[PDB]
Amino acid sequence: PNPTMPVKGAGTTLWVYKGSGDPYANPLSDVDWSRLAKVKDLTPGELTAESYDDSYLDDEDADWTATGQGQKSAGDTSFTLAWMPGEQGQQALLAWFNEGDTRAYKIRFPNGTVDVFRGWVSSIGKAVTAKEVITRTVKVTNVGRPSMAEDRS
Amino acid sequence: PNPTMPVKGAGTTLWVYKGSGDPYANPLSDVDWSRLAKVKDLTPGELTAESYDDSYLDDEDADWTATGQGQKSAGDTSFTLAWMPGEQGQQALLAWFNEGDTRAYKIRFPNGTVDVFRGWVSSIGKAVTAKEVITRTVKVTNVGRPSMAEDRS
Amino acid sequence: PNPTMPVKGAGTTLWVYKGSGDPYANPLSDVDWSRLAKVKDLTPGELTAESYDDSYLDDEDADWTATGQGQKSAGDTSFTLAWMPGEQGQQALLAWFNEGDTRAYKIRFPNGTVDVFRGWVSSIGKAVTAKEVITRTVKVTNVGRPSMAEDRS
Amino acid sequence: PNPTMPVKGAGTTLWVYKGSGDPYANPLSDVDWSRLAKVKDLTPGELTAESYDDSYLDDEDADWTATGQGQKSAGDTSFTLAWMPGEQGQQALLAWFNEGDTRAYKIRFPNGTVDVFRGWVSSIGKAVTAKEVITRTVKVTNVGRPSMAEDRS
Amino acid sequence: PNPTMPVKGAGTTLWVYKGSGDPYANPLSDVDWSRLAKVKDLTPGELTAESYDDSYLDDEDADWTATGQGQKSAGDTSFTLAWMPGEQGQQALLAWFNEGDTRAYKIRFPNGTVDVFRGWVSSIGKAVTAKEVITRTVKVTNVGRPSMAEDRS
Amino acid sequence: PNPTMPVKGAGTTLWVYKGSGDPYANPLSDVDWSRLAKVKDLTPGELTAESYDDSYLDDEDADWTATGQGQKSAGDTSFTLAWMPGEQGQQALLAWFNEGDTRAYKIRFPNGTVDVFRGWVSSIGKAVTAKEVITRTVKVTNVGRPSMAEDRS
Amino acid sequence: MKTFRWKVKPGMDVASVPSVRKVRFGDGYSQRAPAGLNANLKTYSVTLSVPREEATVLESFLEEHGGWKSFLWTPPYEWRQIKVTCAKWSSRVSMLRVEFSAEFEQVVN
Amino acid sequence: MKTFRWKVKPGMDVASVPSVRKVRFGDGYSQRAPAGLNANLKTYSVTLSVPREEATVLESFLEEHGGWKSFLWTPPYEWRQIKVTCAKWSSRVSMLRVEFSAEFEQVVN
Amino acid sequence: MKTFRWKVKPGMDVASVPSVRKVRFGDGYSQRAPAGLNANLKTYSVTLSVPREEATVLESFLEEHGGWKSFLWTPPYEWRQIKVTCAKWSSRVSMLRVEFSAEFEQVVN
Amino acid sequence: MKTFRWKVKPGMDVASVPSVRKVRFGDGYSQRAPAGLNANLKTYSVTLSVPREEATVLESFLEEHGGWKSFLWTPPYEWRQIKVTCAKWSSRVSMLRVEFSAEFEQVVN
Amino acid sequence: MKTFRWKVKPGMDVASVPSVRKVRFGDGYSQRAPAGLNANLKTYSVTLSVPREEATVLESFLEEHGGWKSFLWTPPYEWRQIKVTCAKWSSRVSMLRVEFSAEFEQVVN
Amino acid sequence: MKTFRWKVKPGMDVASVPSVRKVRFGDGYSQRAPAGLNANLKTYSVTLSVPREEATVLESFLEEHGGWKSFLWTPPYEWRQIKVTCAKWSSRVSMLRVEFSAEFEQVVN
Repeated sequence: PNPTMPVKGAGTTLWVYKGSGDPYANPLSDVDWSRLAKVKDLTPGELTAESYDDSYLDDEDADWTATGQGQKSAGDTSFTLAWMPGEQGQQALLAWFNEGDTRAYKIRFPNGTVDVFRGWVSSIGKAVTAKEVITRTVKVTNVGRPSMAEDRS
Repeated sequence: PNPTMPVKGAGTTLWVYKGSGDPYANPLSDVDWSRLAKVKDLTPGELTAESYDDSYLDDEDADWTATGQGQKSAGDTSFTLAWMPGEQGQQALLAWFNEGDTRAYKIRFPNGTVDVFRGWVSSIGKAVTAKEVITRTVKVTNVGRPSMAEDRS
Repeated sequence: PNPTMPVKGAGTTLWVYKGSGDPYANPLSDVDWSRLAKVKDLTPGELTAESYDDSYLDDEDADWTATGQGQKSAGDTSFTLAWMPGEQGQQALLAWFNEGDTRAYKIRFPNGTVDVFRGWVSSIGKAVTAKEVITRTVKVTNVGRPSMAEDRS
Repeated sequence: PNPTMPVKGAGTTLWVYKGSGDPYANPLSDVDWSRLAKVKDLTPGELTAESYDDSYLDDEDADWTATGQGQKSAGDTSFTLAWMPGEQGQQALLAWFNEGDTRAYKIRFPNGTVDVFRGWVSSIGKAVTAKEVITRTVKVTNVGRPSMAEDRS
Repeated sequence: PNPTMPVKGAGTTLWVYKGSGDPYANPLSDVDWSRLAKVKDLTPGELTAESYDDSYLDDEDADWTATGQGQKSAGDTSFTLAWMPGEQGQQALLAWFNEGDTRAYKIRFPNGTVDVFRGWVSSIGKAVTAKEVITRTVKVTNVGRPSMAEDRS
Repeated sequence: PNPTMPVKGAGTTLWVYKGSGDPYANPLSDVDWSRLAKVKDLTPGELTAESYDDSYLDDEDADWTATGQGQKSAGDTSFTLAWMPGEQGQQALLAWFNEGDTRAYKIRFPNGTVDVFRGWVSSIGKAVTAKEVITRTVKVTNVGRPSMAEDRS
Repeated sequence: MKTFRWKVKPGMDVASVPSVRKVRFGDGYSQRAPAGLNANLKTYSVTLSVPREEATVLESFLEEHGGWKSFLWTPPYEWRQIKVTCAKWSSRVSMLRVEFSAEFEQVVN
Repeated sequence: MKTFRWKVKPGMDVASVPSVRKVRFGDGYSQRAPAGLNANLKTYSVTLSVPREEATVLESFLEEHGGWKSFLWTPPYEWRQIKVTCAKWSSRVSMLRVEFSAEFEQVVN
Repeated sequence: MKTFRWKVKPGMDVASVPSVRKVRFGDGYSQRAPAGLNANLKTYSVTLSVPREEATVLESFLEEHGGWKSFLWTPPYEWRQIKVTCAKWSSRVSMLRVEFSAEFEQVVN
Repeated sequence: MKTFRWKVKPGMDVASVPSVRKVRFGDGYSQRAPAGLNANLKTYSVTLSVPREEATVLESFLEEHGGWKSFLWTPPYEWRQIKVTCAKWSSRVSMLRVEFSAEFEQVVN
Repeated sequence: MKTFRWKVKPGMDVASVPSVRKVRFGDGYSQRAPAGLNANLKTYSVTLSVPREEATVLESFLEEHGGWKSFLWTPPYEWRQIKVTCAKWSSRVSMLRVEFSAEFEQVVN
Repeated sequence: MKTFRWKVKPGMDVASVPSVRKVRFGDGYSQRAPAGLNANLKTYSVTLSVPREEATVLESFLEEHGGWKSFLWTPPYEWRQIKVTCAKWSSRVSMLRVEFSAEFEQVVN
């Protein structure tokens, strides 16, 4: 577990907060965090930002256009996991979807770093095939400001 | 039949309600449910939702955007089953299409749970191939509130 | 020839009505029906319908959207057949295209069932290749009400 | 040379009219017709038509839509022939492009039938490859009424 | 070097005019022409033309639409060549780009024919790969009237 | 190290300026330049320009369109480097993203020349795979006038 | 009285403005009462699409009546025969079809 | 009085403008006071869609009231029964359904 | 009188409005009658495009007549020769073609 | 006096039209001078989005004041508390949310 | 008299409204006759695009004449030199180019 | 006098209309003369965007002058200092930046 060296993705886990307090403070403790098990694929959201135009008439170098950073935004998070409706985690997931609310979900990595977001559930799907496990596909739209793993170092 | 463990897709059956009463109450009984036979493919609809804007001026953190869940909606259900015009199920399907109506249809899984929806028929197509069986392609548009498998546990 | 059993597509034929009367009545008789021969591929049209919105303010369950069936419509029928300008059928096809008119065309299946539509010709094309038979591609836009095989059963 | 039997595309030749008179009358004579040489590809235009709406309120069957044929139109004819600027045909082709003009061109088939169109030149391109012959890609947009092979029989 | 026979593309070269006068007159002399060396791929622009409409009410044959050639235009020329920043040609290319100007560039073919255009530089890019030569990609937007090889024959 | 001869892409390094002064003056010194480590991919932005219409009525040659260069602009620069949150470079990268700011970044090549740009960060993303290294995908949008390799020669 | 046998196209617009006598000063007490017996007379906005050849017959039918004479017509909206008058109509001639726009006003006489 | 039973599509516009007496003095000072004893009255603007067969019933209902009689209706905005009068209305007749647009003003009478 | 030779591009708008004398009585009854002895006169609105070289001929032809002289023209709408007069016109000069827009009133003179 | 606690949404428009006295005949010499002390009073065009349940409270707050009474509000544009009056407001009811549009005019008294 | 040497952009609009005397009461007999010798005077709506540096020269040329003085200009429409006056012009400044819009009116004097 | 410092975004509109005294005689002849001794005065229309924190400074600067005092400013159009006055202005407050709209009339005073 060396943060300063490349690591493989195997061992990543997904967690859901089910407590009261501030998830951003001490997210390294699993107390008051549930877990979604048997995740097949995970695609974390990409943080983006839009642009405002900053070109004026009074400036001299008008040949080349210029711009500047606008209001940032965090993208959507999608993951596919095995369909086990009898498990507590997926029932909590459906309750999360039905009662539209923003709840914090944590991502843990093989090295000792975690990633915390806040978002509501935007999509739930299913895929049925004769020779494969039934899969539950979920997409979560993040809201607010994330807590990247680089903050705590 | 363990709901808490992953299952394979083989064995899924499709049913159409042909009675009077509440489809959502006791959908585990096959009485008053017809059966569509020999389904080659099945694509359940994906539950989605739209996003309203939750950004104000009076707040302090203006760097990152905010939003929230809006009015949810159920998706479109598609399946392809073999063309058997002499069977009762497909005659019921054509009567369902021609008479604009919304009726409940059940999806049964290898594990002991079912999925119940409600929607009208939006499309019917056919596929003719020289060396393959003629198939009937049906698209059903869901209306209202679904009754997922997680509700009854 | 068992309508209640799956069938392969081999043996499908295409016919064009060239008489006076009601094609929908007794379409099982080939009298007053011409034939288009040597068809390479056949893609029957898909019957569709558009959706209106049925959500109100007075209802209680405002979380999920609702809708309903609108005006149905029949899609386009496309087939590709070998190019023989000397045959009567293709000359009748060209006369059909030039004189914009709605004429009934019948599709016959290996099992004892037929499908009758009505439409004008919307496209005629050709493909020339050095080592393949010259092909004539036709697309017909259906108009009105079709007569599917499930009606007569 | 049997029109009533399928033929292979090999042997198709392209001709350009360079005379005075009626192109459509006796197009089976090669007098006053030039020839483009060594055509690699040939894609004849597809005759099409637009649809006007034929739905009224006074009719009884409002469940299904209705329509009808409108203005027909001939498509675009494109071919790729080898690059030979010293030949008379390609010089005539460039003069055809530079001078905005509509001229008739004949497509001859292995069976004893010809196809005559009328259109101007809409595009001219070139392709240079290290190990392949330089090709001249030409696109022609038809104007007016074509004269297919089924007319003369 | 026979213009009247097909030729392979190998041997094509690219030249840039660096003198004062009329490039279109005697373009077969390399005096006052620089050269861009080690070209990997070359895609000469395609000459195009737009269409107006020529259908009136007073004419009789209203079934088929008609049109006519509009204002011609020459497309964009793109080529990819090896990145050699120390060479004079690529420095001339960047001076061409920064000082937005229209300059004539000549294409020479294995047969004794040349193609002369006029255009400004519209794009300059780069592609870096670990196991391949660094490549400089250029796109030039032609302006005015070209001088095709068919003119001088 | 021959600028006049083609070179292979292996050995390219990426640097970020962290000093006070003029980045464009003497960019061949590594003092006050940080180094982002283990870059898997790199896609430099493509310099482009927009076209204004130079067509008038008074001119004689109206057959062909005319245009000219307008405002130039530098593109977006994309790279993907191995995920190492403990390294100084990636912490600087996240600080660069979070604080809306335009900073100069240098691209060094196997031959003795450099490329210098100036822009803000427009996107940050992550990719997690079971059997591959976690990577950090960054997109930087250039602002102003770039300083290519051709300038200092 | 001649009859109108042509067929209208989707989108026919029925505008009704009942005639009423109301007196109200400022925001005060308000009184309302009908103006007469046949207070509500609807005006139908119709659109017709007919080929090039058939345009002359429709144009002659509308021109012969003028704005004064009234003909019988049964609207698709309520299916009850009424007497209407067409005071203005506009044609938009195309290559193969002609599109008509007109306003039919219900009349008592 | 009869009650309005049919339902309203989303997009209802509620416009409420009070009436006041304003006097503007020299340097931005002013006098403001309500015009009348009674509270202001809103003007709900509604749109609704009904099938072809049920359009005649609603049209007859709005017709018998004219523009002078008031009927009870419970707006979804506040869910309290009020008295409204429809002075004018229009309908667009499609192939399957008819869409009504009307303005229900509120009256205390 | 000279004849108009050039052809008209599709989209011609034929607007006809008759002139009537209306009196509106109490209970919806009324009096209607034509205003003049002669039949109404249409107002064809046309659009036509000609090459740059031929634009001068059409402009001179419309200029010589001013806004007071009338010329014969056979509209495609009914295919019968009539007398029309063009009070005003406009043109938009492109690179290759000039597009005229004018309104041909019909006069019996 | 009451205070406004709801939060406005992006797009608030602040219009300023200072009151000034100017005399100018034709193009001649022009003289300008202020009209009074509180010459510049801004009107704020706000837009508010609230759920279905909380629309009643905001509507009641805007209604009980009428056009006359004034309340305290701290605009997000300059962050200085001022006294405004809401003379007119309009609501657009949706399935889950209600959208308010109003104009707040600053006042001295 | 100075001349205009700049080149106009595609889309010139030439508007011609001949001056005529017409008398017509109601729908009766109509009489028309020209008002004078130079009845038809066209106004050319031109559009010019010039770089930043050359905007000052064109602006000065249009400013020194004012609305009164007349200059010679050879329109691309008919290629005959005429005397025109520019009474109004608006400039839309961009980053590298300036776009002019003006109306030139033909005059006799 | 204070000088305007903030910069203007592309799209500035410069509108100049001179004042003339025109008389139109019989056959197209006329009399034209300038109305006044002084040259005409342009009216620049500008649009500029500044961050939220700097918006207060610009708003206070424009409010200080009211609509009667003039400030020096050098338009990008011609690069010569002139005297301008802003009679009215508006601003649209977004999340991060405020965008102003104003028209700077040119005054010789």
